[PDB]
Amino acid sequence: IWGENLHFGYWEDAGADVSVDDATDRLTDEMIALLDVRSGDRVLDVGCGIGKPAVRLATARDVRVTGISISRPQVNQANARATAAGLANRVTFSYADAMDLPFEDASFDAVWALESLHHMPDRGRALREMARVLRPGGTVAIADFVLLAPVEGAKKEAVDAFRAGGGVLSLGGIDEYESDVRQAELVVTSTVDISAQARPSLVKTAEAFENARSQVEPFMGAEGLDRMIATFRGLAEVPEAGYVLIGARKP
Ligand SMILES: Nc1ncnc2c1ncn2[C@@H]1O[C@H](CSCC[C@H](N)C(=O)O)[C@@H](O)[C@H]1O
Repeated sequence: IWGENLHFGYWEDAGADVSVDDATDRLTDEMIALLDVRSGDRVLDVGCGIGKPAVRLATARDVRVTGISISRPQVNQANARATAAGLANRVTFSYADAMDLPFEDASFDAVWALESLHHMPDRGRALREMARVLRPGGTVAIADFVLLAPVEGAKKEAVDAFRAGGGVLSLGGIDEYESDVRQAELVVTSTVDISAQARPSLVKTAEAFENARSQVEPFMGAEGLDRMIATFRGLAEVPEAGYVLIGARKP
């Protein structure tokens, strides 16, 4: 239930009143730049959520996006959002699992995964499927949260809590993400630790929900809403809790 409810953002100032929606859009902008895409390419987006990132990509570059998810409501919302921005000709969404993708080999010019791989019960599988469907010359972009070091006591306690409510089936170090990418026979072009920029998202979104307590409360219940706010505030204070951007390429 804390899965499709937290979207990390890119924060730079320490001292500018930008919205949670502002920081999320900036992060997306780093991913757009990190894919390396030009007029006429095709892009696969794995774990599309409700479609915001894919619509932003389409507003920025002239490409075909297809988005993928294992939650039926989300596919319907994403498609409505696409049809609503008039991008139905090129932006489209369907229901499929990244552990077994139903696409032709070498279909896409590019692929991306924004905050989705930590759900997969096995990152390797997913990345292998992703390489299998990119054409040689094709590029990849990953954005996800990581554990920079092993933890204990109350630090481990605050991390576990987060994984429970967000369904984080596999959390790992950067070094682990890298060799997962290398196993799929992709070449790694950049890896950047953006912890310091991503961190503020946690307290800042705890605040947002608070402001909306009486309008979200009936959907989640009081105690559920409280545990989610508490769990973010705990995670914010464990500095072993990190975030990384990774670009990669197919020989
Ligand atoms: N095994 C899997 N295969 C394909 N999609 C999956 C998956 N496991 C989880 N997902 C989907 O991936 C998403 C992860 S949350 C990612 C949010 C999205 N990037 C956004 O900001 O809009 C969820 O929508 C979830 O339904």
